[PDB]
Amino acid sequence: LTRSEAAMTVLSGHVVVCIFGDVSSALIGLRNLVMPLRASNFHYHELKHIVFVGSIEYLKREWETLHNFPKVSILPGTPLSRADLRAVNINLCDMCVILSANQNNIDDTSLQDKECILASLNIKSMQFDTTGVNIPIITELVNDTNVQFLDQDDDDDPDTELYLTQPFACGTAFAVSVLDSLMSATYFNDNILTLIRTLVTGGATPELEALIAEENALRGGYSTPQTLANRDRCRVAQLALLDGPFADLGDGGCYGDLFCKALKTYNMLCFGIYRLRDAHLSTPSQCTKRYVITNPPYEFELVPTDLIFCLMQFD
Amino acid sequence: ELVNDTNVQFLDQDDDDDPDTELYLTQPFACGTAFAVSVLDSLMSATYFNDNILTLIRTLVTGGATPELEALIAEENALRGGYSTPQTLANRDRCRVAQLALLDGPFADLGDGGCYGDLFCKALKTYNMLCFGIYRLRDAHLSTPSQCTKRYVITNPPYEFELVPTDLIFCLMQFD
Amino acid sequence: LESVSNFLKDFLHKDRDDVNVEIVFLHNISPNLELEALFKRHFTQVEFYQGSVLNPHDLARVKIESADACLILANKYCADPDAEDASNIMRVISIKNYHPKIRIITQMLQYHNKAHLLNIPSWNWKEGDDAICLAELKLGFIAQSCLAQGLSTMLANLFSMRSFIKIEEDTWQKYYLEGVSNEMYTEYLSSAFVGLSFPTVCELCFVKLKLLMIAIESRILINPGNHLKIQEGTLGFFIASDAKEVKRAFFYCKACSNVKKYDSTGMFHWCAPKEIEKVI
Ligand SMILES: [Ca+2]
Ligand SMILES: [Ca+2]
Ligand SMILES: [Ca+2]
Repeated sequence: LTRSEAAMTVLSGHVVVCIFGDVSSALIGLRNLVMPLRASNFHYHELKHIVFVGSIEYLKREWETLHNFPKVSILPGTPLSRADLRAVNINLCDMCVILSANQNNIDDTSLQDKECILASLNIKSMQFDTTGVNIPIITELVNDTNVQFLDQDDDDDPDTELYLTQPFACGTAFAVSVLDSLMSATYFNDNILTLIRTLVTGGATPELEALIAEENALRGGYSTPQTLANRDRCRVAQLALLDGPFADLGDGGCYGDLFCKALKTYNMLCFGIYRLRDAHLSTPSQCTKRYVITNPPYEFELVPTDLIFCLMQFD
Repeated sequence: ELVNDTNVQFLDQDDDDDPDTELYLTQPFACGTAFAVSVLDSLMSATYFNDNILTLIRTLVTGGATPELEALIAEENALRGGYSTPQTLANRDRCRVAQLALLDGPFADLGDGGCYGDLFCKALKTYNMLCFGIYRLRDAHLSTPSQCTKRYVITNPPYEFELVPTDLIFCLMQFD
Repeated sequence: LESVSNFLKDFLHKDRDDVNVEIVFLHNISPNLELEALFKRHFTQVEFYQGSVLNPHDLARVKIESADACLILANKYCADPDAEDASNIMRVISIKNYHPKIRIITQMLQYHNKAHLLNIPSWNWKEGDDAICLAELKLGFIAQSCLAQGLSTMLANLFSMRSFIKIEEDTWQKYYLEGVSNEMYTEYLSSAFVGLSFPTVCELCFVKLKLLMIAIESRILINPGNHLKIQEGTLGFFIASDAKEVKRAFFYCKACSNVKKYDSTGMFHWCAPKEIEKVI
């Protein structure tokens, strides 16, 4: 697409993937971003559109790994130019993902994450006929100490482990180093890596590994009753507690009761909440940032503004 | 433009050279034929002691770009053209910098050995000219004639300062 | 040595002031060789601390929360100007992330990168944060010299702090050094000047109290026309030998259409975008 075509192509609820990259840079492996977003678990109307923003010289030499997926588009451009991000309706997306291929070509601890930090600040600082600070962004960081530059309403100290920092606790920063402990976790229990792969990849099983190993591309096939039976598995979802079936209990009520009724009536198995950073404070606040609570105890208190992490069946 | 300011010594051959000399003293710099980024080093200090200086210099030097232009270029990275309006035209009415030859009709009457202060005062009242220096031939004070056409810069001469007919005037002049 | 020497000899200039400031450098690489000699020459008001401005403990070590301002110097001779500017913006966000209220002055190598600097939420030029873009100012001084040759050297001499060197011989250097002796200064206009037109106060200040006035704060106006008159509380821009001489600008009473021709603002001429083959 060119910027005019994108501006007239009304995009909403989509995913924008900002890629810093170059003709000679190392290949990111974008199939793995697209496949979980293209599981048969979603109805075709439910699939989020994906827009890559970046160098076409980079994207060309990856396209053949993902050209068999629906609702994908490319804008030749830069994540640092306001015009591109306005053309792809950055204020209406469900997620903006910021990635860099240029992680290994220079090593100075500063020079590794410059572009991603500038891009996140560029998006945050925009104005729309709202300011951009409310846009959902996730940034990959090469060096986890640089996390301190992503937020300015937080407390920074380089001795702090990444998992304690605000943008990580909110799920707006991610770094490959948090997978280091997956080695140890997998040694002590081989089932963990199995569960995480099926939960995260879209559910790929050894038959898919074999088919891709033989053919290196995802081969399409005609549908059958067994082909359709494989769609009947759970997908992960976030539910707003202000919705009709649960606002009756998101009023100061009980997480255990919410779990029990959602499980019996819909098989929902909600496994955590996403809680506004200031919602425990007595004063109002303009901060829309949320942080993650995993497996709250039965007696835990439900504020009406909370979001519920849950697993929900196919239909 | 010179990358290394010591190399200034090679630009002219009718001058005196010594590498210990600060660039601002040398003939091709004093004449305004050489420029080096190092002369902007002291703009750091000058801006610390007085934040208004950088504002004035940017409006005097850039053509007058204001924060609205910075915003428009920041958003669009290209200068977007627009259709004209009375307000659009009002923005044209600002001063431009100019050099005036003192041999011209309105001022040759006073460029004969006359007074810079008197020139300033009449040009200011009659044309709003605010002339802020002169560009003086390098040999014009000497008794002998010379073939040298090179000129050097005098900033803010005192009121009593003497005007040779061959001088050029730095000035600020209104739109029309 | 090549970046700080021209700065120090102007910051610590003989004619500057009775009160000293600065004294704090920090850099990740130690001051080897001749640079340390330059520090020795100024030891009573210059101190170097090894450290990196990306580390908040080093910002604490140099007491950033107490500093009047922070100055960021650029590698003018680097192989990748956008890398340098991104690096210096990283330094700016490090400093502002550590402390909202410190004033920052920074060198920028390329013009477009200045936009990034405006994204930082705790940066505001209304409070004196600003960026000196070297490409912008270099090519601008050259451009104005295409209109009036010599103007680049005039403007460059109006910033650098210089005394009046006296010369006894009649050579061109005598008159030149006289002109070099002044700088651009600013002061609030005395109430005696309020309510009357700008050319008249230029004439008054020049004739009676020997100050050349270029511009006034009607946000920032160079040489405004005879229709415009002085408001109370206005700031004037003066060219003068020394700052103390400008104070009598204040201490004074009666002492003795269908087509696009322009950019969207009307500030610059404009035309439709030509293919390069049309202009070669
Ligand atoms: Ca921070
Ligand atoms: Ca020479
Ligand atoms: Ca000077």
